[PDB]
Amino acid sequence: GRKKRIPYSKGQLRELEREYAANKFITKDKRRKISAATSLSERQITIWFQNRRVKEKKVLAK
Amino acid sequence: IPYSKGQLRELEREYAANKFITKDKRRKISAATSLSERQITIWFQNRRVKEKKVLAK
DNA sequence: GTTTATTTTATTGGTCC
DNA sequence: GGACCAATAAAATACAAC
Repeated sequence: GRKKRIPYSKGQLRELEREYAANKFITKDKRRKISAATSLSERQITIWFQNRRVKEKKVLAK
Repeated sequence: IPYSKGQLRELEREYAANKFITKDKRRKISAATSLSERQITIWFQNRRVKEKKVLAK
């Protein structure tokens, strides 16, 4: 377990949202572009989209 | 909105029983006090944070 | 100004090709 | 092996009551 969670930067988050608008699913090539461009882990990025996906589903509340 | 004192005592009763809670328990517990498993789940989640804030009671 | 409920990282364990 | 899902926790926030 452990792995104390760390709040991402607004800059990074913005770029994250930016691309998620383009595609809800991410290509193994964009991920490498996105990571380097935001200094994160591909695994982290995949986790973001992995999690971002569930957010949208929750908007079903609307 | 505030949870009942009796309900409260019920919670801490089980919380001393176990910091984390089995789904089997959440049942009895939610029904036992008519709550929401989300709610019961949420209390325990926030409950643990209290314990990390023990400052000589 | 102090004391329930939502949102955000993150791992775990199931699937499906 | 890689992608996806959901269940679940903890840290961080938020917002109401009091």
